[PDB]
Amino acid sequence: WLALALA
Amino acid sequence: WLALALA
Amino acid sequence: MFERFTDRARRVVVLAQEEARMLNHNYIGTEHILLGLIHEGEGVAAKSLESLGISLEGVRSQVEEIIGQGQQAPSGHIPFTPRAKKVLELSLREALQLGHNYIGTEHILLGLIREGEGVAAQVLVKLGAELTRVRQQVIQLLSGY
Amino acid sequence: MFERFTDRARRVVVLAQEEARMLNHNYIGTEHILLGLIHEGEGVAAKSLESLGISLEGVRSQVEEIIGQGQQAPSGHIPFTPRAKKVLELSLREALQLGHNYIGTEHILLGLIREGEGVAAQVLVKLGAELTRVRQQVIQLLSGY
Repeated sequence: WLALALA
Repeated sequence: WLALALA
Repeated sequence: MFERFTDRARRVVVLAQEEARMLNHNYIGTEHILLGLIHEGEGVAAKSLESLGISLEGVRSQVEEIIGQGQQAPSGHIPFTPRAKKVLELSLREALQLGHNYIGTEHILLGLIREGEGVAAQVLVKLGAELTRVRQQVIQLLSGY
Repeated sequence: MFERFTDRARRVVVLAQEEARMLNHNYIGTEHILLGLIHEGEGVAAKSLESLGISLEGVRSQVEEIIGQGQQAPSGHIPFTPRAKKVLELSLREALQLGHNYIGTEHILLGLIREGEGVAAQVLVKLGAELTRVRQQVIQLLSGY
């Protein structure tokens, strides 16, 4: 959270 | 921020 | 905040990343989230999409018109567009306003509609659906199971 | 929260990931942050480490004793250990308590010492340094430029 994948 | 790289 | 996401909501997210990969995009956009919502299956928004007359291959191809595959496959994670970022924000925000504290696939679809300004919404309207259409429809769905 | 990090603080972070890669670890630990602090160079904590008699190759080898290279190189990003997670938390927390709003390399070194329970601290004490040693020393440094 919140830039890519589950980040 | 805060699991890996610069996330 | 991704910990709130249901098993299948997260599965949508992982799937969106695979869709953007194998169609060779350097970003995950509102479209790719729609794609992952579909590709999910067993959960809410996927059945919701087969109901309001929206399928996978139509969205795939529509993206391959307005976007088209990329010359070079990307590897590693694929960043969200600010559109997709807002969709996920608003999916949270929908979820909270309907009272829940989890975030399921249906709540990502609602956030997607809330944004309504980007490719996901362009593709949707091009296929045969509407924003408050699918919104009130998926709200009726949360009322109908 | 990584946006607060200075150019060189972030460079430390990227470097820590490369260190954990080429020494074939599946996690970034307090050690690898020390490694990146060193490998940074032009900034504060690196000169601070060459002063209190701590070098790169010593830490590399010490890790190759207590850790040793991994059979298989990992690719993609490499997750932090909860130790490294706390170090970064506390680097923030140090930074704020010394008044600054950025987070530079020196503030990561201070957070590292604050944690003091993990491999970074074991390695340090094994090489010839102490926790409040380097703390008060780097505090004197922020007093001496």
